[PDB]
Amino acid sequence: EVQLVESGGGLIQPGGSLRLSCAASGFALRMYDMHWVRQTIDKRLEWVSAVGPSGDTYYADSVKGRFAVSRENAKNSLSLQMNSLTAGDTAIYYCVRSDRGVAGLFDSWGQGILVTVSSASTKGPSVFPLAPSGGTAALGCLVKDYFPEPVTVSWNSGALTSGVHTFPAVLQSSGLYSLSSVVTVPSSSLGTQTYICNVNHKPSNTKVDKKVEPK
Amino acid sequence: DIQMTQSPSSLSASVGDRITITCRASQAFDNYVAWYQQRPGKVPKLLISAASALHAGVPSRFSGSGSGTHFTLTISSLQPEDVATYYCQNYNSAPLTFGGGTKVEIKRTVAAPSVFIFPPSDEQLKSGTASVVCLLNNFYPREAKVQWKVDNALQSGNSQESVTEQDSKDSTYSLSSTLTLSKADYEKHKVYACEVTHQGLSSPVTKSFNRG
Repeated sequence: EVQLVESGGGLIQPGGSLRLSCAASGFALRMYDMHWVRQTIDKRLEWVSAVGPSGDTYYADSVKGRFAVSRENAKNSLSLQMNSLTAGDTAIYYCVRSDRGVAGLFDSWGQGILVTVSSASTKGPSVFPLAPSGGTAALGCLVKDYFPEPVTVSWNSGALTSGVHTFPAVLQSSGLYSLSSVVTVPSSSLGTQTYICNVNHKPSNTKVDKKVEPK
Repeated sequence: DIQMTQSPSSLSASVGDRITITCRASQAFDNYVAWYQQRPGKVPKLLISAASALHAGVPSRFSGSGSGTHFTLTISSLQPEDVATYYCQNYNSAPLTFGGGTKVEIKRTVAAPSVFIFPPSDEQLKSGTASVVCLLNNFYPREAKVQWKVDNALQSGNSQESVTEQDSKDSTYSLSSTLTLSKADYEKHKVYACEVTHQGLSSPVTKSFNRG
């Protein structure tokens, strides 16, 4: 069926350039208007741009003059040239198919790709234990000062899932992200059962496995 | 069609209840209103178009009505899989804009949080910083007051909170509050305390430690 697959995102400097690409399958690009829609940090949805099969292009006022959208019908692919970027362009960008016959009706959405615009360099996280101290005990890992998103956190390489809570990242005033991951366990398992949080930060090629010991 | 606004920003209801989301338009546009559903961590999906036309795979408990500038989305038997953010959008008009979204949550019985506090690790102290973490686990409703006290002094501007999405099993939330100080500042004080006020707590719960 309809699959839209975005590529070409990542982290870029303000004033910089990125090219998003979208490979479409399950339908012919020629028959549909294709759009770009983004979800910014406030989780608001925002229409960005559109292109018709003949190559006619349209832009939201917030990106007009800075972005360039194009398509190649024969390759069933679409692209978004993003230039003169600002931190406000930071968002998840979706390649989207509009319903044929209707303008702006977004019936098929891609998987979305993260674009971050900042002057901050990539940076791996420091990973610190949140050490447990009566039936139920809590323990965790603090994953601090990394950039950009995302990180993945697992416990015991995915073997431990129950009672795990991984918090959404928060942006610190330093402009770097931080989050914690915690798990609830029987306090009687402390000292005998091993707990390790596995942290992977692909953008910085940082991989940390931290053992969290009691006290 | 120039501006879409939704009400409310968030709403709660029990499984089986009926809810109504409202989308206000600043100007009319021949009732070309679409509704999208975005489940947590997932991609938006088109639910309804032409204000009232249900799309593929959406249950008949979903309905939309309204005209002119007043538009509404109704779920007649709220289910856990309906927990999501719903967006209205004007289409077949310009500019294409979305409402700010309405977050739908399942309402359950009140549940007090279990509270845990974590001192900074020795490893972090070596780096020159100290984070103190206060964890509120498995509570409902989401609203909670978390206040940091350091040697009985109310703390402001040096903590951040983060809240999980509603748990798919028990419909509860968990919350972290993280107090960040310099190493020197951390070693300057003794008693660190997270005080938690919540609907399920008759009196506030304070979790504390002494540095050392």
